[PDB]
Amino acid sequence: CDLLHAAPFQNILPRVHVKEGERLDAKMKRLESKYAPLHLVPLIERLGTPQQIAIAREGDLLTKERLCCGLSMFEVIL
Amino acid sequence: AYTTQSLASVAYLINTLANNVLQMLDIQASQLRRMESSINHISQTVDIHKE
Amino acid sequence: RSMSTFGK
Repeated sequence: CDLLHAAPFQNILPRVHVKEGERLDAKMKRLESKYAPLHLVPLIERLGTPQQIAIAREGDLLTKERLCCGLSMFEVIL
Repeated sequence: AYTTQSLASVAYLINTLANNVLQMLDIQASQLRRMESSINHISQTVDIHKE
Repeated sequence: RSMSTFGK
C-alpha cells in the first residue's frame, strides 16, 4: 500500500488501454510525459541544492525498497 | 528658526535609527529562516539513518 | 535487484 502511493512520484504507471491504431510503446511514453512533473527525484535534481538532492536520493531509495519486493522471513524463522 | 531646525533634526534622527532597527530585525528573521532549513535537513538525515 | 537498504 505504501508502494502504491509512491508510484505516482516514482514514475510507475499501470498498463493503459489500447484502441486501434495505438501502440502502448507510443502511448506509455506519452502518459509518462503527462506525469513528468510528478517525478520527484528528477525535479529536485533540476532545481534543488546538492543537500536536497542527496536527501532525495536516499529517501527515494528507502521508499522503493520494501521486503515485499523480493524478501521473506518465515523461511529463515524455520 | 532654531525651533523649526530642532523639529527637523529630531525627526531625522528617529527615522534613521528606526530604519536601522527594522533592518536588524529583517536580517534576524532570515537567520531563523536559514537555520530552520538547515535543522530540517539534519532532521531528514537522522531519519534516513534511523531507518 | 538486491536491496542494499536492508543490508544486501
